[PDB]
Amino acid sequence: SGFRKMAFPSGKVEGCMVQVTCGTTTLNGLWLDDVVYCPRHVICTSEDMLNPNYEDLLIRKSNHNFLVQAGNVQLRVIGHSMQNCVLKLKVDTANPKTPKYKFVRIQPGQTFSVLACYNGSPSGVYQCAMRPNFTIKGSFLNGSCGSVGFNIDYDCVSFCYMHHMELPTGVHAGTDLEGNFYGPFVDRQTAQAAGTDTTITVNVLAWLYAAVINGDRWFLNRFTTTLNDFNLVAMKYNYEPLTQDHVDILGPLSAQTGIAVLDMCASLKELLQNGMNGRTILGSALLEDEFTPFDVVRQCSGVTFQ
Amino acid sequence: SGFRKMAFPSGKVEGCMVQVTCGTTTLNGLWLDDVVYCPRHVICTSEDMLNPNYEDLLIRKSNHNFLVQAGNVQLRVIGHSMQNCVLKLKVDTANPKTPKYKFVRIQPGQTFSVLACYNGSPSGVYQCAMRPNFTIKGSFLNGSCGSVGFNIDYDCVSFCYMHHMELPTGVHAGTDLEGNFYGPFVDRQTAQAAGTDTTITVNVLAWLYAAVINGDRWFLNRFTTTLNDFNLVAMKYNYEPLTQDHVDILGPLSAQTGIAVLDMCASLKELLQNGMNGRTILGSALLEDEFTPFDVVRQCS
Ligand SMILES: [Cl-]
Ligand code: NA
Repeated sequence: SGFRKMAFPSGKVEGCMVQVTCGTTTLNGLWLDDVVYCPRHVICTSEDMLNPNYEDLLIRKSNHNFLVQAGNVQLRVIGHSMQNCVLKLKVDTANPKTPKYKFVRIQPGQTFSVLACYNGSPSGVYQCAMRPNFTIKGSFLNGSCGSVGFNIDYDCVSFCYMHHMELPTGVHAGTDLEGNFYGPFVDRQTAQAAGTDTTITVNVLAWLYAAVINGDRWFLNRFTTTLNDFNLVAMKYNYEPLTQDHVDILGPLSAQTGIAVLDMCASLKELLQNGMNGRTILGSALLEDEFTPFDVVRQCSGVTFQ
Repeated sequence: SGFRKMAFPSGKVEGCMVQVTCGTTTLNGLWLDDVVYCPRHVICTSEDMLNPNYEDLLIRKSNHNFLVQAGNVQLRVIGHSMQNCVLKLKVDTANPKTPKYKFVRIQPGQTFSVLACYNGSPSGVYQCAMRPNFTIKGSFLNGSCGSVGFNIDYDCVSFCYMHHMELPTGVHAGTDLEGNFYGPFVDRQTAQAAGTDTTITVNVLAWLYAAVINGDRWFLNRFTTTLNDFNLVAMKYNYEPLTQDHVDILGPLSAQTGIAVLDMCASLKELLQNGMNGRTILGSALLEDEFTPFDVVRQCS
């Protein structure tokens, strides 16, 4: 029992973190096989930030303009190329600690672990979700650019996020490992702002099922709802629409607990109406939305505490 | 910016986790140098656990009663002994991945990272605190015994917790790596319960400082207080007494933010007395107490 924000063990990613320096700028890179991946804005100087032309900035660089440091070892750069907003530096040494890995682009609502790094050295690990507005609510200080997000289901590291920048509200924007931003954001320091964010409804429902699995039912009620009536209510609280895909995804948790998905929807509607009246759910006084259905199955017992 | 519950990177510990089997019981062990550490209750049957004589059960056991598996490699057990509630299995091979490490017993209110493991395989990492009642609010399923908690200082891992049991309220109890329990608990199937818990005041204050550093200021007020007056309030609300040492430890955050600890205590005093008024602090509707002053400084600075 218990329920925690649970990250993946970070060691497989720790062994891939390096420091990349260009000019006066230092940030983190990801060393897989003989390639180091990092944000292309490492090649920007002070002036360059408003309207950089990365093609023009990059053509002026030689391989030896890139300093890559793996712990105490200088790695020799022997080639470079840009893919979208990621710089790829070919180095003369394949990383002997390279895990089994793949690159995946995720959808809003998906979760992942972040290994926050500074100067190529890992500092801490935490869980994040891709918000509906394509930002993440990270914890990142100056120098964290190039830190990555990942999952490790079944001994393979799926890299899904590389950190590029902070927006004015203090949330974070970045790319997949092919260098394509999540959301409409760009690696320019022109004014940009996260949209109005919303609550990830399918994840709240998953976490309510987690609460039932762990033995608590106080928030259920005798009612049900249609999917459309649920969405009409939930959107008034700035919840994301629940789709039939989401309903299908929740099937296994519904089966394990014996609570129909639309009956859990009725419970959620009532929680939004009533609050918790001084109670908590899995240790929280608010409805939590950064655990996915898959996360709940990963962490919770397959046997409900009835 | 931002503020997250954050664990230490777990790689140095992942390289130390192994599977230990005795009879039909499988759990996790910690492999450092040429010794594997695990809960001594690995040697017990379910019958034994009602009233185990660990001395007698262990003298019955021999090296060949233990199967230690590091990934796919079997480690040969060449000795065995007990230290308090921890079993020590000498193996013929020193762990080449052994980090610089110490065994450190922590105090209530201090935090640590937990590497949750099953069948010797790391599964997840999370952060938690030693509660004032010496339990931890972990997340553990059957097979997690022997999972460890730790902190890192530079390159040195300070191991502070090994997981032994779940209590009836679903919180968890265990030992330091020398086998000494945290809290008034024993490794036998007998009636046991978590005592009434209290909130870790110095950590709540630390988290209020973190909230200020991150731009959450609505709870600040013009008032200050004294230790004596605040501690009468803390007692009322089942908060741990605030000591002068706690005030001193918070000094840095006091200097950085301009809110003296007794100034922030006046905020906390008011939050206890009046509630949050529908507002949140750092995205929480509760007062969070599992961030230490060190944790805040490390993450914010
Ligand atoms: Cl996805
Ligand atoms: Na004040």
